[PDB]
Amino acid sequence: GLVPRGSHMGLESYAFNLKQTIEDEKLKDKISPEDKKKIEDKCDEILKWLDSNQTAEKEEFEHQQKDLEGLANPIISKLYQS
Repeated sequence: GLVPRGSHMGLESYAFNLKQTIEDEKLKDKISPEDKKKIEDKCDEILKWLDSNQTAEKEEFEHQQKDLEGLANPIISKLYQS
């Protein structure tokens, strides 16, 4: 073990959604295009990895997650200034 699919969809999904969110007309403008790029770049990256991999041993699949969590959460925290 060696990640099973669930987790694989889970990351793809997170990654995917951060993206949607960042480019959602209703939010698009409340996020500095620096942070916007940073998110787009980590997301795009991870998705590519996920794509090449759909399994690779977890003890690091996590690295790839936490890497992106580390970016997003702080950014999108500030973002929920609705």
